Order: sequence, then structure tokens, then C-alpha cells
Amino acid sequence: HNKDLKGLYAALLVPFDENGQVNEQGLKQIAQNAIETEELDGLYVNGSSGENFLLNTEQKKQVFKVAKEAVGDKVKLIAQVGSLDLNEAIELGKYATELGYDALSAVTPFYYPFTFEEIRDYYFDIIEATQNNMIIYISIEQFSELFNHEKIVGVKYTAPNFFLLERIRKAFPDKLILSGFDEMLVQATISGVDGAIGSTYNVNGRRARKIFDLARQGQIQEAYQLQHDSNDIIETVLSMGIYPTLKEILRHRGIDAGLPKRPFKPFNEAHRQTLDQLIAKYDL
Amino acid sequence: HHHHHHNKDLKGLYAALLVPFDENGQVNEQGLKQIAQNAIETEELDGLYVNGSSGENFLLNTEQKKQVFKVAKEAVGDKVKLIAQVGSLDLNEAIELGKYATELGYDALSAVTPFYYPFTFEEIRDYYFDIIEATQNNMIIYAISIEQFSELFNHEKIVGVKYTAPNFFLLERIRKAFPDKLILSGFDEMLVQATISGVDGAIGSTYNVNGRRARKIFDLARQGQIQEAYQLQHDSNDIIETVLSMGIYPTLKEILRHRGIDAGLPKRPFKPFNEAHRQTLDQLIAKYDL
Amino acid sequence: HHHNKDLKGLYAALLVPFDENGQVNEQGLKQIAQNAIETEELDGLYVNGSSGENFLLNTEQKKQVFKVAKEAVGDKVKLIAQVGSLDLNEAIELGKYATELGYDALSAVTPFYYPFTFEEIRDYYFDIIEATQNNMIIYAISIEQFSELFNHEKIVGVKYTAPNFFLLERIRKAFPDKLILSGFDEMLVQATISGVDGAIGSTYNVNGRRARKIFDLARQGQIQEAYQLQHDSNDIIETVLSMGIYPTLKEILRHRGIDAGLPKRPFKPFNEAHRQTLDQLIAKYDL
Amino acid sequence: KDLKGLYAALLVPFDENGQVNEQGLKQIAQNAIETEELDGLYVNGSSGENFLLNTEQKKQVFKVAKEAVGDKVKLIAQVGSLDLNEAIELGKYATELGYDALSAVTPFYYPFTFEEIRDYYFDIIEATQNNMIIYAISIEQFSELFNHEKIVGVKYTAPNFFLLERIRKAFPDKLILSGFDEMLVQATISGVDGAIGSTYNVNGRRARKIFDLARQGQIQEAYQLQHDSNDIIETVLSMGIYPTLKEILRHRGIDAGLPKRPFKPFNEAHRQTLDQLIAKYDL
Ligand SMILES: [Cl-]
Ligand SMILES: [Cl-]
Ligand SMILES: [Cl-]
Ligand SMILES: [Cl-]
Repeated sequence: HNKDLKGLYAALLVPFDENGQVNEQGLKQIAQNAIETEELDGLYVNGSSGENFLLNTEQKKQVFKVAKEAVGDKVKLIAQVGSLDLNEAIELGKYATELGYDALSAVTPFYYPFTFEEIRDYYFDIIEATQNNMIIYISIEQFSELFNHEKIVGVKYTAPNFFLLERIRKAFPDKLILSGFDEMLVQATISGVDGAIGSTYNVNGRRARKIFDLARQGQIQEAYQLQHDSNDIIETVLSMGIYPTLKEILRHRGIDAGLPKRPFKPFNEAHRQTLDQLIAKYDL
Repeated sequence: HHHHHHNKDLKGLYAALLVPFDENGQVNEQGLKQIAQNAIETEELDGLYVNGSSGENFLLNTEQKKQVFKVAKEAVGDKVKLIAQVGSLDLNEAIELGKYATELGYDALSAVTPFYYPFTFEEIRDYYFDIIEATQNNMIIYAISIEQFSELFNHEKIVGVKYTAPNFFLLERIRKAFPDKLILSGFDEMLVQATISGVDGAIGSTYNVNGRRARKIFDLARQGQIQEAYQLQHDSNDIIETVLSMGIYPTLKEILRHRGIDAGLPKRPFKPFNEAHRQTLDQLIAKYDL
Repeated sequence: HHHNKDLKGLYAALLVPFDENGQVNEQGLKQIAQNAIETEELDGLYVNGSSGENFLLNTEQKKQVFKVAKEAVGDKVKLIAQVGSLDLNEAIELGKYATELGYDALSAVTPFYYPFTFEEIRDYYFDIIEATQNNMIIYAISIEQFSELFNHEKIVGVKYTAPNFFLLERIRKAFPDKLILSGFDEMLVQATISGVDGAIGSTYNVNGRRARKIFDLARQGQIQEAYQLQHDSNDIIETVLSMGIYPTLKEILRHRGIDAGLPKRPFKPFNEAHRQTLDQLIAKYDL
Repeated sequence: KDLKGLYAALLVPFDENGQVNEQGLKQIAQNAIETEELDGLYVNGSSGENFLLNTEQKKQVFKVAKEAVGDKVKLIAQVGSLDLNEAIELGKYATELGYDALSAVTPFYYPFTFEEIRDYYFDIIEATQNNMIIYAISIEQFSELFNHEKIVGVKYTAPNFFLLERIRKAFPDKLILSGFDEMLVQATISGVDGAIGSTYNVNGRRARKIFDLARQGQIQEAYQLQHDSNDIIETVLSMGIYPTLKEILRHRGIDAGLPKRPFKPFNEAHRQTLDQLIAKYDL
């Protein structure tokens, strides 16, 4: 039977060597850190946070495989397979489905000015070919046309608009809404999201769980205080270059967090003192 | 000199006061009093926010704005909080309106960010400082970065902010950086998210017709009945969505006509409520008992 | 030829000098208006647009500026009165006034601040026209919408200010007999070859001579020389933008012995920290 | 070669599985040069549906286009990609085929810093040793990029004529090729050394006259051809530019195939309007 997809997920980070090749041992450690240290429900694999759009197809497969290998059978797995290359997307979708990922997701085709019908049929084509459940990333009338499909089970919701989130939550009580803005987890929780996916949950998963639980449980003031504490972290990490900095924090716990893939630059050492201070203040 | 002025706290829910006009764009004073009183008595709101965007303030001449301030003041009792929006691209006008509202006893002034031209931050800062300087009243600014907010809030008479930016990350940063300043959110459709974000209150045009629900959202959310708070936000957003699609100011005033209020017309160039919307409006009023 | 083209030419968007209390300095205003015509050699004045700090003024001040500008120039000089306002009663009042004064046309900024519908924008123009019976220049809305506005016999043209040369070309093709005056001084040469009938600019108060050469040279196919003057004009425009356009333009005018006064607050005065850079600009281009 | 002149942003025909049609592609390449009379081909740009391709299809496009045209034809290889290893692999491959210059889109999607954008360009240059054409960014930053002797110019696509004028006089010895077909005459009088465009695949003769006549001071006749060209560009845009431009080529007996999904094919509800355009302008 299919797992329940509600929960909190680490948007999985990927460690690279000097030549932009995946470091499999570090990747394994990052996946395990998300589940075993940060106590999260699931991995969201090959999203933006994993520098996925910097990868070739064979690299994306290697990440899908290492992540699955790293976690137990009860860990929820969502495979972001979106690409401007629909043939690649279908091939990654099939491969991830065959590995047993619980659901696929796919970024809105981007760069070019695709029409809505082009966007809709890119999702439907991926579904036809893979037969896996799908999570999308649009007017309400358009969401409806997408959500009308039984295999589009939900949306990874990342646009910062709470009026549109509310309208969608209302219109589609039967669909999974997983929010993607860590810095607004508490507002997303009270807006009825079914969970969230975040890159900072790799280092701040415990506080994230409390915000989500406390807010649902009606303890708003304490959830909001933890949102304050979390946003210090998020703001700091953002100002230092978010991917390298998150991986520098993980490096600090003994994980082989490697480098970002160029053209991303590595963590700038002039930020080291400010980062050490953050780690100490929030015991990261 | 010797009079004991009631120094009101400015927390709570405020109607952004709507204004009824005749065919020549003149203020219908008697409809205004009705609208002001609906807000306080029927809608059970804490205060009136006067001569904001909602009151078609930027369509008015200086005399009409003074007129609006006087009539809203007349129409309510001494327990009602009053904030006077006095912002204008004409700073002399803003100072004039600021003095006149303060003399009437308005509890605070507010002023929109100077607009149209690309003013620098130094110019926006000094607009606010010049109005405060000439009126000596407390001032609520509009939303500018956190560092600039810090310079602004370092003025003792800038007591708070009418926050309309749809950004809950910046709202949270502001709430944390300035725990002792007043924050009133201006997005009716996100009142529940503002509340759990620690706003002190809210100003809205739809509170003229949905203030009872608005209060329930505000209270239930703070009491941690968040599920019930949100369900009332769903309902409210049904309303707000509908009225936005028909033209917010005329439609809101058409909802007040139905209560027997003399809601008149919007000022041109605003067009009247289009009768082609009449049947959907009637249906919305019916389902939500407005 | 069409009578819609009567108002072709090059216009100073008239600057206004104020005292410390935001009051109009009438004599310096006269000097600015005369400088535009006599020194800069322009065809006309565009009076009470944004450049004149119009939206900072009360109704009486806008009338004052309309009156003095008109008094300062001869009957040969072309006059356009920007009367647009969020207050349509004010707009109509200013319109009648400017018309009775003998202004050749009215113009009006697109209703702003609120999200007005197109139908609301259109009837704002239509109400001004009906109440004033003057010719009207609109501001830049799709071509289908332009087609609707330009069907009014009293809407003679557009003061075109969108940075978009595809839309302009489309407009110029679709309305060969309407007036098009461009409002971007830094793209005058591009507007010219795109068939504009003229231009309205704040920088022509200090650089109207180069501007006329750009316009004439480019219409004459002397594109290289015309472009070289745009390079010149763009050093000037870019420099002045970096220092605060209205106070800086007025400072250049003070350098010529004109009583240029101050910007109206909340605009701040020329910041002395730009003094050396400005002087360097004035000497380089002989301004 | 001197890089001045007019280039077709090369279109690519696909079959229903999104595989390159090599014969139609050779035909498209040759139409640009022989029929449209252009100086060169801009290869694997956005117009070629490049960003929908895998690495092997991109190589395939570079090879076919180069083998399709004479030695005297100017060739620029767009190799930009979010995958820098891929960009560098493509840059080496296109360089070894003999492309006269590389170009690379600005790294996109993620909020890259300027330092990241800069060194992406410099890393590609370092590894390929070919000349590079950047995409467009402040003047102080252009200066940092153009300080590099191998960064020989910019494909300028943002229709801001203030910034373009600023760049032209700041960098009078660098190459500037504009990317907006609908504003070619404004670009020409602003001193561009040439242009790259998708619509030049069907309308390259008018475009040459616009370029030439405008520089000859025959400004009104240049502008008239721009009116005519903008009727075409407008129409083509309203129907879906790439499938429509390819449909125009198909009218000429070329095997113009299909767009790669998720682009959809030409919608036949547009056929009559397209027929009338082709008749009106002899396309
Ligand atoms: Cl992600
Ligand atoms: Cl308001
Ligand atoms: Cl102006
Ligand atoms: Cl291209």
C-alpha cells in the first residue's frame, strides 16, 4: 500500500568534489543526517536545493540511487524529475519509480514562455509514461485542470502568496499541499498545509517539527518564537550563500559535505566567524 | 494646558472608512455618518481609519478631506480610536491636514509613502519627520528595509506601521526587531496569518461589512483555536474575492445600501457598481448574511 | 498633413523654482520659461507636467504656473497644459482655466495610484474633453485600446513615455495621422527614426540645442552625427539623474544667472557633495 | 573571421519523439545562407530549442550545421548551460569543429552572484581558448567581463536603448549583436555591429536592407521595412514563434518537422492567417 505523504522533508543537499562529481559517501551521510539526526519524515531528492539543474542525467540517477540506499523502508521519498528535456524527465521518472520513490515531482517548465496547455501536457506526459503519483509546483482555474487528474496528488507550494495558498487549500481539500518556504513554516501550518520541504531542515529539522506540531496543536506563541529563532538561522545562511553554508554546518558535525558545484562558489571564509557564532547560539 | 487627554492605546480592529459621494463627486455627509456608525455599532470595531485609500482620499480636494475628518469624528463616541491618514504629495497640505486632524482630537496620524516620483529614502524619512515636527502628533508609517525601519522607528513619535506588504518573512523580522512598536496589518484576506505573526491589530475596508468575522479570526487565532480562525478566513476570503472581482469600493458600499445606508456613489474617475454584477452580489449577501 | 499634427516640435517640460516654503518663485519661473524659448530655441512649453513638480502643488499654485508661463512667451510659442489629477473636478477646473488662458492643448497623466480599469481611464479623458472642449494629448494600454481612445476626434495624440520601440512602431504605423511626442530624452534619436512628431523633455531646459540637432540630423539621414550628440546628451542625462534631476537641472540654470530657487519638499535640494562633478559637467559640455 | 554581420538563430526540426531531423536541419541551415543571404549561423541558441536537448543532440546540431555550409560562413556556437562541465565539453567540441566563436547564456534559474556569472564565463574561456560572446548587468560589471581579451562581444537582447547606447560608447572596440528582430532599425542606428534573430530564417533579406539602408542614412526606407517586418514578427509571435517559423520553411519544401515537446505543434486554426501572411510578404 502507498505511504501517507504528509510530513516534513529535507530538500536533500549534494556534496561535490573539485570537478563537480557527486561524492557518494558524503551524500549517504547527508541523507542519514536528515532522517536519524533531524528526525524528518522524508527526503525530497534532486530538487533545486540539491543543485539538480547543474547535473547531467547520469549524476541525477546516481543521487536518486544513493539516497534510496541510505534510508529505511518507512522513509518517504519524493523524486524531483522535472527538466526542460521531457525525454530526460520521463527517463528520470521511470528510473525513480523503478527504485520505489513514493511520488514524482516536476518543476514548471521554465526559461521559455510555455503556454498553460504546454505546461499541463508536460505533467500529463510524464504521468502517462511513468504511472507514478505526481506533485506539481497558475490561476485557480488552471490548478483545477491539473488537480482534475487523479495522479496529480499535490503541489510543492513555494510562491509567497497566502491568499493564493488559502484559495487552493479551500478549493482542493483532497490534495496534498507541501510548502517550500522554511521562513514561513508557521504561517503555512496555520494555513493548512499537509507538511513542508526545506533545505534548512537539514540542519534545523527539530525546531521545524516543533513549529509544525505546536502550531497545529494551537500553541501559537511558542511556535512563533521558534519561527523567530529559525529565521535568524535562515537569514544568516541566506546572506552567506545558502547551499555552501548549509553544507558547512553539516561539515561541522563530521559530515563529508564537500563543495558546491560550479558555477556556485564555495563558502567564503570571511563568513566563518559569523557562522561559528550561529552554530554556537543555536547548537547546530 | 490643564485638560486630561485620554492617551488611547491603538491596538485593535479598524474600518478603513468608506465615503459616499453624490453625482458631482461631493461628500454625502449623512451617508458618511451612517457608514462610520455601521463600522462601530453593527461591525463592533475598535476604531476608524480615516481618509485612507479606501475612503477615496486621493480623489479629494483639501476641503473635502477636512470635511471627512470632521464628520467621522462627529459620528462616533469617545471610546472609538481614530487614526487620520494625512499623507499627500503636497507636504504643505499634509501638514495642514495633520494639524486639523490633531485639533479635532484624532489619536494618531498616518501617511502613505510619498509616491509617483522616485523619492529617495532620505526624502521619505524627512517627509515623515516634517509632518511630525509641525503637528507634534504620533505617526504611523507605511510599508523599505530593516535598517531603514530602524532609523525611522528611532523617532519616538513614529509609534508604528500600517503593514500592507504581502511578505511574511519581512513582517516576522519587523515584529522581532521592534517588539514595542505598533503593527497593524492591512491585508484582510491574510488577517489570520498576520495575527499569528503578532500584529497588534488591522485596518481594512472589508471590515465595514465583515468586521464581526474579522474579530472572531483575530481572537480565535490568539486563543489558539486556529482551525476555527482559519475556517472563518475561508469564508471571509470568499467575500473579499467576490467584492474584488466587482470593484471593491463600490461593491462594499452596495452591501451597505442593502442595510438601508445612504451609500451614494464612488467619485469619478471611479465608475459606479455595474448592474451586471447585481445577481452575484445578492447571492453573496445571502450566503454570508451581510 | 493633418491638423492633428499642429503641435509637432520640441518642448521644454517647464521646471518651477520654489522658495523655502514651497511657494512658486514667479520671477525665476519667467526666467526659466524665457530660457527654454530664447536660449534653448525650443518650439514650446509643456507646462505643469511631472517635471514642474506639478503633483506637489495645490490648485492655486498650478494656476499660478499656468498664468506666468503663458505671460512669459509670445504668440508664436506652442503651449501644452498638463491638467491631469486624481481629482477629476480639479482636472476639469484646471482644464477650463488653461483653455480660457489660450493654451493650444490639454494633456493628462494616466490616472495613477489606484488600479483603475481601462474604461475608467477612458472616461476620465472623455470627461475632461467634454467639460473643456479643448484638444487632448493622452499618456501611454494596448493598440486595441489606443484605437478606442484615438477614435475621439479631440484626442489628437500621445505623450509617449514607455521604453518600448515595438509598441511605438506599432502605434506609429496604426495612427499615421495622430501626434506622437516622445518623453524619453535619452532615447530621442531612436524615437526620431521611429517617426515621432517631436519630444517633451525636462533636460531640454539646459540641452535643447543638441536635442534639436539630434532630431533634425536624424530626420535628415545624418545618423552618425545625430547619434554622436545623443552620446553627449546621455552623459548629461545620466550625470544629472545621479544627482537628482530636478534640483540639478535647476542648478545648471542658476549657473546662467537665473533665479532657480529650490525643489518643493519633500524633494531635497541639490546636495553640495555633487558640486565638483556638476561643475565638471557644465565645463565639458558648455551648459 | 571578422564576426560582424547578420545571423539566423538556427531552427531545429524534430520528429514526434523529439529527435533531431538531420536532413531538415541541413536544409534549414542552407536556407539561412543561400535563400536568406545571411553572413552566418547562430547555433544551439534558445531559438534552436537548445535547452530542451541532451548533450548528444547538441553535438549533433553543431556537426550537421557546420557540415551544411561553406567555409566562408560565420559560425557562433551557443554552449551555455547550467551544467558547467557540459558547457565546457560543448565548447571544446564546437571549437574543434571550427566554430569562429562561442557564446553562453547568463547562468539562470538560481540567483547566481555576479562573481559566479563572471567566473563561469572565465572558466569556459580558460578550458576552450576560443573567443566568447556574453549575454546581457551594470556598466561596471560589463567592464569587468570585457576587460578579458577573449570576450569579444555581447549578444544584446534587452531592448533598453539607454543601456545599449552606454555600452556602445563605453566599449567601442567590442562586438555588439542585437537579439530583438522587431527593433533592428533602432539597434542599427545605435551602432550594433550586426544581429542574431530567429525571424531572419524567413525574413533575412528585409533585415539586410534594414541594416544597410539605416547605416546609409536611408532611414525612412529602413523604417518602412521594419513596419513590414514587424507585421510578420507580430503574426508569428501570436501563433507560436518556433512552430510558425518552421511552418513557413515547410511551405518552401523544407522538412521542417515538429517542435520538441513540451512545445506543441502549429495550431491549424492559424493556417489561413498564416497563408495570408506568406502571400502578402512573399515568404
Ligand atoms: Cl528543493
Ligand atoms: Cl485604507
Ligand atoms: Cl513632464
Ligand atoms: Cl537564439
